[PDB]
Amino acid sequence: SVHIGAEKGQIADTVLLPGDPLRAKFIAETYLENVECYNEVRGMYGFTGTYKGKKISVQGTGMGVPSISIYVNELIQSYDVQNLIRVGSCGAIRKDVKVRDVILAMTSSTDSQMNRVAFGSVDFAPCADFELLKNAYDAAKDKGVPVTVGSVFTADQFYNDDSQIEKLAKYGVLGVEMETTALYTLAAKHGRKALSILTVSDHVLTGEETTAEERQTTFHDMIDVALHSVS
Amino acid sequence: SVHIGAEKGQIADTVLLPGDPLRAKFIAETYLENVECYNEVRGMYGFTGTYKGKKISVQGTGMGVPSISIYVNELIQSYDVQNLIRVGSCGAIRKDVKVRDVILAMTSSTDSQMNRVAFGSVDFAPCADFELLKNAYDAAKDKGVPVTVGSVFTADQFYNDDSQIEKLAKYGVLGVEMETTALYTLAAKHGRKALSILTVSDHVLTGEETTAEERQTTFHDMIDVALHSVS
Amino acid sequence: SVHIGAEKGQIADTVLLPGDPLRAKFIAETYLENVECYNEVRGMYGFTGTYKGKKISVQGTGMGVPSISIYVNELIQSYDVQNLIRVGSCGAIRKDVKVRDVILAMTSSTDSQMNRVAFGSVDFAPCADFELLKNAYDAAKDKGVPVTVGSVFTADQFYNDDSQIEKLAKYGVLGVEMETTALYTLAAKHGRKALSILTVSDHVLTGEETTAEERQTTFHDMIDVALHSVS
Amino acid sequence: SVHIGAEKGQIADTVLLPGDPLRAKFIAETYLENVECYNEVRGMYGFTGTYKGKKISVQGTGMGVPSISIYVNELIQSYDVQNLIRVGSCGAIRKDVKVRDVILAMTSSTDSQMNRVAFGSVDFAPCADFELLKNAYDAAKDKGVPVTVGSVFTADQFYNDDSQIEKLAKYGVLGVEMETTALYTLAAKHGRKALSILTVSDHVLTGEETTAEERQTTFHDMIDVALHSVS
Amino acid sequence: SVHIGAEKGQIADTVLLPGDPLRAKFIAETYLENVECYNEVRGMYGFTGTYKGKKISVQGTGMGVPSISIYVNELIQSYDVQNLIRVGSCGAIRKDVKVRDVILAMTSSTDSQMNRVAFGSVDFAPCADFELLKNAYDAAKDKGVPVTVGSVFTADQFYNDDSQIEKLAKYGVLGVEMETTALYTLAAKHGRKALSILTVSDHVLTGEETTAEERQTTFHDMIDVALHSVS
Amino acid sequence: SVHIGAEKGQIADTVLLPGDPLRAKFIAETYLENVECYNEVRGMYGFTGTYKGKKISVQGTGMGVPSISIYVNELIQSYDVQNLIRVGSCGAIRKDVKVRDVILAMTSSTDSQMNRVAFGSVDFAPCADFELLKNAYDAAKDKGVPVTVGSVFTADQFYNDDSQIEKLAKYGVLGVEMETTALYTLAAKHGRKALSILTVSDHVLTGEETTAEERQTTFHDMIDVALHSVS
Ligand SMILES: [Cl-]
Ligand SMILES: [Cl-]
Ligand SMILES: [Cl-]
Ligand SMILES: [Cl-]
Ligand SMILES: [Cl-]
Ligand SMILES: [Cl-]
Repeated sequence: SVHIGAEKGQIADTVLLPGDPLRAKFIAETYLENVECYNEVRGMYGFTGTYKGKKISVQGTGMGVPSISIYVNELIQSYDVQNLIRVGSCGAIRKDVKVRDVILAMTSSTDSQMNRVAFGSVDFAPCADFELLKNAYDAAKDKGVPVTVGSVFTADQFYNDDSQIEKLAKYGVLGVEMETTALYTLAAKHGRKALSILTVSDHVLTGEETTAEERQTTFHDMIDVALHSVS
Repeated sequence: SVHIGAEKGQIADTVLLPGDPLRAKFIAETYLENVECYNEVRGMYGFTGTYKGKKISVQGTGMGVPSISIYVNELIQSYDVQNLIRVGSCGAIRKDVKVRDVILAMTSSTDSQMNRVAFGSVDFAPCADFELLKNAYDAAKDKGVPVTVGSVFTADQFYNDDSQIEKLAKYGVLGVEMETTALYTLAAKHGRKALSILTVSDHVLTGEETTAEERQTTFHDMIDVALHSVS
Repeated sequence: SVHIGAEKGQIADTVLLPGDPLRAKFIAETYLENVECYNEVRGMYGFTGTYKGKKISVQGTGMGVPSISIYVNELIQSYDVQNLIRVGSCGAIRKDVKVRDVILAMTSSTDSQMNRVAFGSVDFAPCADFELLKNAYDAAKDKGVPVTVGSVFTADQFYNDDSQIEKLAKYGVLGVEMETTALYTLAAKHGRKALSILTVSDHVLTGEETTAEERQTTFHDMIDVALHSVS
Repeated sequence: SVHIGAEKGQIADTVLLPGDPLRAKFIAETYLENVECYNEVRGMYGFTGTYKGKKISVQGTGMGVPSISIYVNELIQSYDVQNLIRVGSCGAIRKDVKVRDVILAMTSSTDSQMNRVAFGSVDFAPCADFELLKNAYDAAKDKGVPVTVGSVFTADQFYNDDSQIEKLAKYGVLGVEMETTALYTLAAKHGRKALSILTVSDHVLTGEETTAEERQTTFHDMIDVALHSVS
Repeated sequence: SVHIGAEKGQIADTVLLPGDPLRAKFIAETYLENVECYNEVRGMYGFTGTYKGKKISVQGTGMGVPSISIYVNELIQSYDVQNLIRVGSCGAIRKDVKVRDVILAMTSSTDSQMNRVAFGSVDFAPCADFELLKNAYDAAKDKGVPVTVGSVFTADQFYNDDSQIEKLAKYGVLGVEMETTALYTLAAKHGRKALSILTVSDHVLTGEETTAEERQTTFHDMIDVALHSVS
Repeated sequence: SVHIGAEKGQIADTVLLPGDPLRAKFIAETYLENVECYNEVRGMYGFTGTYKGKKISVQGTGMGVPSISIYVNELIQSYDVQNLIRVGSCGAIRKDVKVRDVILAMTSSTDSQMNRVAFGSVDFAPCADFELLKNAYDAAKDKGVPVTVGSVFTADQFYNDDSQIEKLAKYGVLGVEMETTALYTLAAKHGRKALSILTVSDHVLTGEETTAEERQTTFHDMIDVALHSVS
């Protein structure tokens, strides 16, 4: 791994994938036991520890398809990671979706060219691993966390003058985020299992917005679901 | 409704959508009480009857995105249909898919341009309704029906000189059929609930063909599951 | 043929191709002698008989590029069909085009991706067989049927929120239909002769509209031209 | 008219359009009476004279879609030209096309983006005016001129590392030239009448070259036919 | 060279490339000594002479990517040309750009498909040869000619109903011309050095416009810069 | 500024943009006086200090078009930043590029869709500010720093199964990196000045790796040049 300063063996078979390396640090220190930091390259922290006896890693991915693609490719190809669960944030694009709602993404649309590069005329629809998604859905029931299950939009441009969020929302899309298409596509291509669990961090229609700090350290429900679903 | 010769009231709020109008006839006569044929236009038969007291319709769609789009648009827009369940077949493209398997499609890839026409540079990923999908999954598990949940590819060209099925299968796509992208996209755009349940007609990769018992068992299990997907 | 239940030999070298299998039945029973039905698979009727001593088949194609592609590929590749004449309907998109006008299509534009799948950056313009088109034009003069010769648009979406019919009409396009691009492309690729003869069934600008029954059984002029042109 | 230095009135309502302005000069001096040169801008000569009493213009267009688009737009929009007939050459791409053949183009494929710029996801198929084409065909047959009616490919790159001519020829395309898509599209958009008559300059596939008699005979027959295409 | 009637050796290693063959003639006769005309094919004049002891050719290219591509390919591949300097005109699309300003193009955007034909999903950005551009910039200082250095847009459609010049100007693009993308791409692909020096001939926003004659014979500053930069 | 936790005033009008926030820290502490950290959000550190009296900021951008787009948009739109200089690495793709070379990017190609989202059929070529580029070039030459001026490729996929680097290198592209298209496009759209200065991290083609002295010397020379690019 050009971008991960770890030795083979230091990363668990199951990895949680926030975009924010400081959230990775918060998750690891708040939820895991006997935490070791295996990566500090580019400040993109990665940690390994235990949750109720099961080994779990937590790896920052950065923002956007290209950043997450680097980390996910390295985790799969160099570290033999099997289960990859993004624990991210998203902007709500529908009135019925509220700030702090937890979303389980079945699939994601995108304006990244990554799949057109591979398929040309084909629209490739990425797909969550159903087993992971079902386990998350059951974990949410166990933990009393309401979840919304549906699709999201993986944006390349956070500030997009040509945004089609209005049409995407009319087509049922719940929220905008920046990573899921890459995670789902790369995991499937390599026969690994992926899922994106998202917390709504802001509402694109109303302007309601959580702070940087809130995003870093207060989205506890999605971590509860993620960790309970794998253990 | 240009293509459906029904009076208002004659179509139920839940419709099963086989591609073959003769299969529509067979489903209606085999599974429903007090069957009426509400459409003979173009020989694309549609029927309504009751299943355990509940009105259910069965409408042939024909083959391909443009044909199903006609029928689904008219069902949704002219008949206020709420739940739309495709019951059809696909050609399996992955070695791990057996011809005795029943597939619940979470999403579908396509070479249809219908979504590029709408979205341009955006790859739209159509999404099944999770409520219908989860009800189907539970119903399948309750009747010991081997079920796989994943994605399919909606082809425009049954005979395609430029087929990318090898790459699609590598990316995890289970099978090829000709309708799901349209059903899922149109239902979502109109806020209706859709699901595609697919039996395997043949194995495109291995060349394996079905037996009589497989055809009978998978078809019956598909209809059984479909009739337990709503509510 | 997966979709045609006929034995080699049962289909003539010359085939008329309505979209509606019930129109195929009407044509066969109304214009042909010693009619045999060689296909009932999916209710997509195909018939063979004689017109003034010449063997003629009439095969329903269904609606849309994918449906017609299935039938045309099978007719060419499995049944060695040589001359393929679509006898279809279209919606007028120009003021000067009237309901019940007969159109001979020189070529067709499309929003199907079928040719971009094959050619990428190339815009492939399908082309009628000039010999068939000339024979039709001369037949129309013989039978006293006015014809309009020009181009049509092969639509994937009968109900299209993103329709460019206004711009297409400004560019001279006469009408919208759902099959011609596929017929013309597939026939040329296989060295066979194709022509689309269309009757205007409705006017997209005025809203004038023939009934389902009228479409099924009253477009006699186009059949007269078609049959006279091959005999 | 930025690129044509003519006074109103100096250009006829019918114009022949060779690519080479020296061929324009040759056509005008060889076939027309009382010739005047109305344009010398950029050395792209245009001439007007009479053929059997009727005013006819001959305007060099240069090579490629952008160059002919300039001249055709100005002829149509500034000079109210009604009938526009390209008289040029193509490279034959099909074995069955001989270098002694004259081609009347029904339509043209292209790798130009001009129509995607206008239409996006739509493949626009440019269409010759059928009246001009049929007049040309009849004129050709009356003078025993071997004529083929079909489609051509309008190339942007005479030297193309990514040429698809093998596939184009398989799809029935007769030859390659550099102007017809633009002429046909622009004439139709403005409700004017166009046709392209093409001689074969060489055989791209077989490498066959023309002889003196072929060059003379095909050129003369092309001009003769062109001068009998209107009315 | 199919389009250049010269023998190897008759064209210099350094070639100036106006679009107008009459400007080529003006440049050659006005600035060069011992001028020979080596090409008259299609009236697209090409000349060779000396400027202060250095051999220089001046070759008309015609208008548009396809025309210039023909000439540039032949000059490189058949005549071993090393340095290619376009001396053209452009339309200003920004308020701060004035008529008769001389522009040195670093790069060019385009709506030609030529690079998508080669690269598909990749946006290829053509690039001036920095050595030639620096030499021109220093020559302009020596000769007292103000220059503007930036990017231009290579248009296929001089008359474009779908023009994006407003958005291009907002992105910093200086002017619209018809050749640079082809020159820069072809020179780089073949390891040769290219530069486009442009004079603003008209202002697209204000309507100010130089005459055909002014374009042909009065853009002396760009020739001064071009010639001084290579000698 | 969602992603930058700075007060108005804390960011300078000139910002250096390394991808790695730890390199941002290193640059600021090594080269600037009176350094303050103005951002810790997501661990994407940004610092401001003085260089020879002038306020200069150094902001980590992360990897890829979407990540840098976030930071650049916020710097430009919320902090009124005027000069933006990327200081980073690329993988060399041409045999004639040595790992000891420093590259000033005139433009960049990409497989990002960001500009097709904006422009559709237009290929937008991003362009460095020539004033900054020429200042950098002169500064490089004054310190005897081997500099190459040319284009780079902005990749979305560091690990790309469908890489076109062989063809890009043939077209003259020097190296591959992950940010420049976004920096150049966004700066130009907002009328700000940008440049990318790139060291070579490794040779993608030859496999050559850097030595300690090369890494140190190229990094120091890059920062030195950057700090002499404005004014
Ligand atoms: Cl967006
Ligand atoms: Cl396929
Ligand atoms: Cl439409
Ligand atoms: Cl070509
Ligand atoms: Cl334009
Ligand atoms: Cl790449």
